[PDB]
Amino acid sequence: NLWVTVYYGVPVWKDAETTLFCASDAVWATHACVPTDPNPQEIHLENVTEEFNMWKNNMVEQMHTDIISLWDQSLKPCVKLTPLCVTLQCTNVTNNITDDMRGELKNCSFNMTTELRDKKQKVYSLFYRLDVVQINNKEYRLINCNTSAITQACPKVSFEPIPIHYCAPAGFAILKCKDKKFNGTGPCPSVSTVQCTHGIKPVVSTQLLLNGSLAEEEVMIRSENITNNAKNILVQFNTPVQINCTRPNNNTRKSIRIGPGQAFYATGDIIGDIRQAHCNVSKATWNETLGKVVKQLRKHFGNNTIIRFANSSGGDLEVTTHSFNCGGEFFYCNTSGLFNSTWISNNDSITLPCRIKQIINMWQRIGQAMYAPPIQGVIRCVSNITGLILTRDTNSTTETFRPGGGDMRDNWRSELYKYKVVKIEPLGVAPTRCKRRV
Amino acid sequence: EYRLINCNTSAITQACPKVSFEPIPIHYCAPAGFAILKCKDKKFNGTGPCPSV
Amino acid sequence: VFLGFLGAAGSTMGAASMTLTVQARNLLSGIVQLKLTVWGIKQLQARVLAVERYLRDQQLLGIWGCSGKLICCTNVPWNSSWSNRNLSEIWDNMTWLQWDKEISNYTQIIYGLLEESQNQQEKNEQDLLALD
Amino acid sequence: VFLGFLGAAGSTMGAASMTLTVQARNLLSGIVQLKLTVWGIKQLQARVLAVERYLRDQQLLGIWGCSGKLICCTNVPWNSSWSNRNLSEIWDNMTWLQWDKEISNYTQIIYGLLEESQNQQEKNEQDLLALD
Amino acid sequence: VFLGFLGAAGSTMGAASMTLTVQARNLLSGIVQLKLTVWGIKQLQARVLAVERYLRDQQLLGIWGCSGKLICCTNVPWNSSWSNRNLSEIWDNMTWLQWDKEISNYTQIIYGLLEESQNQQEKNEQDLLALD
Ligand SMILES: *[C@@H]1O[C@H](CO)[C@@H](O[C@@H]2O[C@H](CO)[C@@H](O[C@@H]3O[C@H](CO)[C@@H](O)[C@H](O)[C@@H]3O)[C@H](O)[C@H]2NC(C)=O)[C@H](O)[C@H]1NC(C)=O
Ligand SMILES: *[C@@H]1O[C@H](CO)[C@@H](O[C@@H]2O[C@H](CO)[C@@H](O[C@@H]3O[C@H](CO)[C@@H](O)[C@H](O)[C@@H]3O)[C@H](O)[C@H]2NC(C)=O)[C@H](O)[C@H]1NC(C)=O
Ligand SMILES: *[C@@H]1O[C@H](CO)[C@@H](O[C@@H]2O[C@H](CO)[C@@H](O[C@@H]3O[C@H](CO)[C@@H](O)[C@H](O)[C@@H]3O)[C@H](O)[C@H]2NC(C)=O)[C@H](O)[C@H]1NC(C)=O
Ligand SMILES: *[C@@H]1O[C@H](CO)[C@@H](O[C@@H]2O[C@H](CO)[C@@H](O[C@@H]3O[C@H](CO)[C@@H](O)[C@H](O)[C@@H]3O)[C@H](O)[C@H]2NC(C)=O)[C@H](O)[C@H]1NC(C)=O
Ligand SMILES: *[C@@H]1O[C@H](CO)[C@@H](O[C@@H]2O[C@H](CO)[C@@H](O[C@@H]3O[C@H](CO)[C@@H](O)[C@H](O)[C@@H]3O)[C@H](O)[C@H]2NC(C)=O)[C@H](O)[C@H]1NC(C)=O
Ligand SMILES: *[C@@H]1O[C@H](CO)[C@@H](O[C@@H]2O[C@H](CO)[C@@H](O[C@@H]3O[C@H](CO)[C@@H](O)[C@H](O)[C@@H]3O)[C@H](O)[C@H]2NC(C)=O)[C@H](O)[C@H]1NC(C)=O
Ligand SMILES: *[C@@H]1O[C@H](CO)[C@@H](O[C@@H]2O[C@H](CO)[C@@H](O[C@@H]3O[C@H](CO)[C@@H](O)[C@H](O)[C@@H]3O)[C@H](O)[C@H]2NC(C)=O)[C@H](O)[C@H]1NC(C)=O
Ligand SMILES: *[C@@H]1O[C@H](CO)[C@@H](O[C@@H]2O[C@H](CO)[C@@H](O)[C@H](O)[C@H]2NC(C)=O)[C@H](O)[C@H]1NC(C)=O
Ligand SMILES: *[C@@H]1O[C@H](CO)[C@@H](O[C@@H]2O[C@H](CO)[C@@H](O)[C@H](O)[C@H]2NC(C)=O)[C@H](O)[C@H]1NC(C)=O
Ligand SMILES: *[C@@H]1O[C@H](CO)[C@@H](O[C@@H]2O[C@H](CO)[C@@H](O)[C@H](O)[C@H]2NC(C)=O)[C@H](O)[C@H]1NC(C)=O
Ligand SMILES: *[C@@H]1O[C@H](CO)[C@@H](O[C@@H]2O[C@H](CO)[C@@H](O)[C@H](O)[C@H]2NC(C)=O)[C@H](O)[C@H]1NC(C)=O
Ligand SMILES: *[C@@H]1O[C@H](CO)[C@@H](O[C@@H]2O[C@H](CO)[C@@H](O)[C@H](O)[C@H]2NC(C)=O)[C@H](O)[C@H]1NC(C)=O
Ligand SMILES: *[C@@H]1O[C@H](CO)[C@@H](O[C@@H]2O[C@H](CO)[C@@H](O)[C@H](O)[C@H]2NC(C)=O)[C@H](O)[C@H]1NC(C)=O
Ligand SMILES: *[C@@H]1O[C@H](CO)[C@@H](O[C@@H]2O[C@H](CO)[C@@H](O)[C@H](O)[C@H]2NC(C)=O)[C@H](O)[C@H]1NC(C)=O
Ligand SMILES: *[C@@H]1O[C@H](CO)[C@@H](O[C@@H]2O[C@H](CO)[C@@H](O)[C@H](O)[C@H]2NC(C)=O)[C@H](O)[C@H]1NC(C)=O
Ligand SMILES: *[C@@H]1O[C@H](CO)[C@@H](O[C@@H]2O[C@H](CO)[C@@H](O)[C@H](O)[C@H]2NC(C)=O)[C@H](O)[C@H]1NC(C)=O
Ligand SMILES: *[C@@H]1O[C@H](CO)[C@@H](O)[C@H](O)[C@H]1NC(C)=O
Ligand SMILES: *[C@@H]1O[C@H](CO)[C@@H](O)[C@H](O)[C@H]1NC(C)=O
Ligand SMILES: *[C@@H]1O[C@H](CO)[C@@H](O)[C@H](O)[C@H]1NC(C)=O
Ligand SMILES: *[C@@H]1O[C@H](CO)[C@@H](O)[C@H](O)[C@H]1NC(C)=O
Ligand SMILES: *[C@@H]1O[C@H](CO)[C@@H](O)[C@H](O)[C@H]1NC(C)=O
Ligand SMILES: *[C@@H]1O[C@H](CO)[C@@H](O)[C@H](O)[C@H]1NC(C)=O
Ligand SMILES: *[C@@H]1O[C@H](CO)[C@@H](O)[C@H](O)[C@H]1NC(C)=O
Repeated sequence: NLWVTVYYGVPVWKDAETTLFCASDAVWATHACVPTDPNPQEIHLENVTEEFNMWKNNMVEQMHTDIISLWDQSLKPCVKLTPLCVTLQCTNVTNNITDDMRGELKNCSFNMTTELRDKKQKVYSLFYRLDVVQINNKEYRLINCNTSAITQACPKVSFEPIPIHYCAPAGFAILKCKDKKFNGTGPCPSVSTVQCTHGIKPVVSTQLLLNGSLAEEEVMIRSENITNNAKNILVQFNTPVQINCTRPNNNTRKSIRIGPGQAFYATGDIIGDIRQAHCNVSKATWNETLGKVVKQLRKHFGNNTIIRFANSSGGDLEVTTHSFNCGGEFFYCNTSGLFNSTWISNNDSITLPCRIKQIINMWQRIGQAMYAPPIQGVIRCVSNITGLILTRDTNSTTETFRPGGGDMRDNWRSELYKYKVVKIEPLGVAPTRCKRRV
Repeated sequence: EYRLINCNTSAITQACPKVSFEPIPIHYCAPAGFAILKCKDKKFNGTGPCPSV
Repeated sequence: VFLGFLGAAGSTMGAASMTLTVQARNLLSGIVQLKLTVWGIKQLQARVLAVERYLRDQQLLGIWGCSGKLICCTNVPWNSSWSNRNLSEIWDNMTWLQWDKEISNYTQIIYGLLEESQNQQEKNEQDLLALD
Repeated sequence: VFLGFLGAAGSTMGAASMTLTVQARNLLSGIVQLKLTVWGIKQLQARVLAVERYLRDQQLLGIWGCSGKLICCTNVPWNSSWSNRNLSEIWDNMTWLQWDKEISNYTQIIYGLLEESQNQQEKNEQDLLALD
Repeated sequence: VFLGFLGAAGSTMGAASMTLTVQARNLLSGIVQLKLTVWGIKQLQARVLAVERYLRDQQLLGIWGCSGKLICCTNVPWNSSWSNRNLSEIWDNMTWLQWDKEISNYTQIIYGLLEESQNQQEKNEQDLLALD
């Protein structure tokens, strides 16, 4: 007869959420974080299979709110720009006649309170017409002042995305499938496990995904519900698509001592190649990759349907255009130049017009706003487009797709789908032929 | 015309009239597993072996 | 042969029992190594939860007179209603995950007798053997 | 019969010993399950103090060679000065609370020999039995 | 004779072994007893680190089938390459600090066999003695 035998160290686990913590090397917000191991360990697990589900992966939720928390903490100790909310006296800026630049900035002046709380000083600064609005030269207002206060980001702190690793506490395991195929959820024939995750950069962007990871095999299409056009579609590329964006303005920073003590960085003068900031895209590369994407689409909609690509529905600029950070500066680009195509039934280069804003609102959050300091000198950078955030638009053939975003949990999820966290249960029992003596 | 010297560098805060600045003897302790070692050697160069620990 | 953490997870319960310690070590792990700040109380909380997580079950093994754990026998007989399979149908043809899939239904029920029967009776008895 | 947490508190020490485990479990309990905030570091502090509170005495039982606790014997004889009563006057006619009322006077004194005597001598001895 | 915490630190390893418990007690110590504030999370952190510091190694002694610690034997033979000295050259003529000075070189190496060999083999074996 068999008896109850007690076992400990049993290799079993249940899907469970706990509090994850970071790790990264030894700028943005990361210093108070445990350095990574010089030899991150892993182990493929043979005969071990189980389901993943990226759409209920609470790792995303934590990461999201943690990044937000970091953001706020990095701003509290910086200078508040409360006394900037004043009536502005502004005029057009006579760019090289006649007018290709459309101005876009105003030579605003105003009676400003200085360190000598008492006698004020008439000063001036160049502002983008996206930041200011006419009251009622003419009178203008900082747009934020009708919604909330605004804080100047410190000139020392940066916004450069840094690779972050996530680790689980003892008793919890980081599981990672290596299956090159994945529908977004279901069993994985090839499952491994790791100490911690790979370095993920906290890149904030809409519409287009930047500097992410690459997919293997073919282009990956992932969606909570492909047939439901109330949902959206994640597209992961196989090959990095280069994009090179430039701001050809060797401008200065006429910092103004609007104390007491604390200093404000206003916009000095704009000189150099007065052209609109824009992005350069390899056209043939875009066409080629887009085609590869359409192949996938064909595979989930039929071998006799029509695929069209267009821009967004419009509205809030933050959603309408492609937003991203380069070197502290915030760009808004008209991606109509990319998302304008079509496919049937079965250099060259592209220039994307961009705009610059200085007053921005993070993560759709209202109640506060952050002032970007102007960055001195010409700003230009390059990155890898590694995926798309697409939405699905008389429904028997032609379908139209367009870029979206808004919810930045989407961005984190586009990477964390490779991971899941489980809770180990060391204690188990089993029937064994054994009668225990004294 | 004169100016408070601090105003060109930063803001300034008034120390509370109740709080004092009198130095008070503080003792330091280590958590369990750690030991506080103390040489009693009247001689010491600033570093090196102590015959009497 | 050293396999690695959970290296035997994809094997039969008999096979897996070979290397329970390789797992045991990292069940508590250890090491790891402007105030507050994000992570400031998260590494705190997590590292705490690890300790609790561990001891909560370790104490049960303390109560279930074994202590010298990973494996130990009892004087509680196995009730046939708790998944009636043969040893070769169990130990030589089933993983630990597959095992739990079934037996998990009677977890607290089995714990009842483990928490008690023997622990109660093994003692008293001894106290009586100490009479002389 | 399951009585409940401290269910035997109002009985003789002999009777109470029947169900020490029912209490033992909840001596550490476990489970439980804008930053800071009131309670934010209080649940923290309390849950910590529980762990320390437990182990501080558990280690003593570790030192006092038993480990398989709730009950164990020693090789230290009882000094008659420590409340000279008969077994029936003690075990069959006194609660644990009433017991402490008296014996608490010699707590550290008794701990001295428990902390030592046997722990010292049981060993060495064994080391010597291992000679052959 | 009570010496005090680390009172035998300046003696031979043989002599020092007499009073290991006097040290053992304070390895975890216990007791100790506007928000945040300096010290507010430092006493916290420190007291935590003490608990972890302790258990991290205590678990190893749990794995190394002894538990009844301070001293216990194994079934692992000593490799002569690990500082080849005689017992009188070691135990009767060397402090623990001096000992570590040398043997520390093979710490993890020795731990390998302690973590395993016996722990693996002592068991199975027993399981087989339980056949009848
Ligand atoms: C801050 O800049 C504002 C303009 O942005 C200056 O406003 C000027 O303020 C004075 C006092 O309110 C106005 O002067 C008065 O005007 C009336 C009519 O012209 C005249 O009857 C009075 O004798 C007196 O001069 C002035 O018109 C107004 N300017 C405008 C454009 O409205 C203000 O002076 C500036 N402060 C600093 C310190 O420069
Ligand atoms: C933008 O508005 C600012 C005022 O808010 C204008 O500032 C003016 O800038 C010029 C060039 O720096 C200054 O002119 C120079 O002044 C000195 C002394 O008066 C003179 O020696 C030079 O020959 C030259 O004229 C001017 O004084 C300054 N005004 C003030 C109030 O400081 C600037 O012109 C505006 N830009 C646009 C396009 O209108
Ligand atoms: C994917 O999501 C889509 C939409 O979010 C789900 O589509 C829903 O499918 C059901 C079944 O075809 C439709 O229900 C039927 O609707 C008609 C009219 O409302 C009603 O007469 C029937 O009694 C029935 O409820 C539902 O309307 C349709 N929703 C929409 C937006 O078209 C689909 O079920 C989702 N798949 C997954 C696996 O959940
Ligand atoms: C994306 O590109 C499409 C064209 O491919 C742009 O379509 C434009 O969308 C707006 C909003 O639906 C239309 O404006 C409305 O037009 C009516 C009539 O002209 C007018 O009564 C309204 O006051 C309003 O302006 C506009 O006509 C339409 N253009 C065409 C060619 O149909 C859309 O603006 C583009 N989005 C981005 C962000 O540029
Ligand atoms: C992963 O699961 C596979 C089955 O899907 C397990 O395969 C087993 O692997 C071992 C090693 O290759 C085979 O054992 C060898 O078999 C031969 C003939 O029976 C015997 O001569 C050797 O002494 C040895 O036992 C075993 O037959 C093979 N099983 C089958 C179905 O092919 C593997 O063990 C699994 N790994 C885990 C960790 O459980
Ligand atoms: C609470 O204290 C009361 C006394 O104040 C304890 O009463 C005892 O209760 C038990 C159960 O009813 C009685 O035991 C039974 O007695 C009869 C005759 O002696 C015997 O035939 C049965 O086998 C059984 O032992 C006991 O006599 C009674 N004591 C007295 C003084 O009446 C009760 O045990 C206390 N509870 C706690 C948890 O200690
Ligand atoms: C500190 O180190 C000193 C040596 O530097 C150790 O000295 C030893 O002290 C004991 C006690 O005074 C001596 O033991 C006695 O020796 C006599 C003759 O051998 C014997 O008749 C007694 O039964 C007893 O053993 C010992 O000889 C002396 N050693 C020497 C070199 O003089 C002392 O033990 C050290 N303390 C620590 C804690 O290790
Ligand atoms: C600043 O220049 C802009 C053009 O760059 C002028 O814009 C005109 O503004 C009025 C009022 O909104 C409109 O009636 C005109 O149709 C606008 N013109 C165009 C080209 O859109 C504005 O008048 C200029 N201000 C100054 C003082 O001359
Ligand atoms: C706060 O100011 C904003 C502009 O900075 C106002 O926004 C306008 O809101 C109405 C209603 O949604 C729209 O018709 C306008 O097009 C918006 N303007 C822009 C710039 O987007 C808003 O009305 C202001 N609130 C207060 C109470 O006046
Ligand atoms: C763009 O992504 C490509 C991967 O497709 C990256 O390629 C790496 O490029 C460097 C420089 O040539 C090589 O050292 C690496 O070995 C390349 N990787 C592979 C996979 O071939 C490139 O680094 C990416 N750029 C950005 C800015 O991240
Ligand atoms: C769409 O038609 C293509 C052929 O034009 C089909 O292609 C097959 O796809 C599967 C999956 O990749 C392969 O197993 C076959 O070998 C492919 N055939 C050939 C000719 O390459 C695809 O099955 C079609 N889809 C529909 C729904 O019928
Ligand atoms: C959408 O892109 C197409 C090219 O893919 C653009 O097509 C141009 O359309 C105009 C109007 O019919 C013609 O004058 C051009 O010759 C067309 N170009 C070519 C390549 O055929 C169209 O302009 C684009 N729309 C957007 C808003 O940029
Ligand atoms: C801030 O004010 C201080 C005086 O309160 C200025 O200090 C002078 O600095 C120069 C350069 O080091 C020295 O030549 C003077 O002797 C300093 N004065 C004293 C009182 O030490 C400093 O220049 C001021 N900064 C600003 C921007 O004006
Ligand atoms: C094994 O445990 C089962 C419950 O898991 C016990 O089942 C009882 O069996 C008897 C006989 O069929 C019935 O009278 C009871 O109603 C059953 N209980 C329930 C919960 O269904 C069985 O008694 C147990 N065997 C041992 C030896 O205790
Ligand atoms: C029992 O412990 C008591 C102290 O609790 C010891 O009492 C000593 O007894 C002798 C004889 O009466 C006196 O010389 C001492 O002065 C007493 N000590 C004190 C503290 O009063 C007694 O020795 C102990 N018995 C055992 C066997 O050790
Ligand atoms: C004792 O351990 C040493 C290593 O610390 C072992 O050394 C090996 O000895 C043999 C014979 O000289 C050599 O072939 C190996 O290359 C040595 N290893 C190294 C690391 O130098 C020795 O085998 C061990 N003895 C026991 C019984 O295991
Ligand atoms: C993209 O290339 C495809 C063929 O691969 C072609 O059908 C389409 O016209 C191309 N687009 C561009 C802009 O040339
Ligand atoms: C138990 O296994 C034997 C063979 O060893 C088999 O005959 C019997 O069917 C097995 N049990 C079950 C419930 O079938
Ligand atoms: C365990 O029982 C639950 C109902 O209590 C049931 O949902 C599940 O299927 C059961 N598992 C087994 C193996 O029968
Ligand atoms: C011990 O109990 C006996 C009866 O069992 C009694 O004769 C004696 O008085 C008791 N002890 C005390 C101190 O009285
Ligand atoms: C314990 O002794 C203390 C004095 O040390 C005294 O106050 C108390 O009454 C004593 N208890 C006993 C039972 O005598
Ligand atoms: C071991 O000690 C003996 C004396 O007991 C000695 O003869 C021999 O030299 C010692 N070992 C070493 C390595 O010398
Ligand atoms: C231990 O070996 C290290 C090199 O691995 C060396 O630096 C040190 O001297 C060694 N100690 C012994 C006692 O030889």
